[PDB]
Amino acid sequence: TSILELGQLYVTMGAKDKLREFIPHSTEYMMQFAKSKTVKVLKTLIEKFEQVPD
Repeated sequence: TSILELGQLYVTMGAKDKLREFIPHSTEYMMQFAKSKTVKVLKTLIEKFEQVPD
């Protein structure tokens, strides 16, 4: 909640080049609480950064 809301909380910001580097965090981080597939969270955040304007 204080980390996933960092990546989620910078989706409103919209600065792209780092948003490219947030999904590497949703790989790095999202798995450390549960090592099970984050490809749900991964994929959802992928579309979340892809739906970014332009």
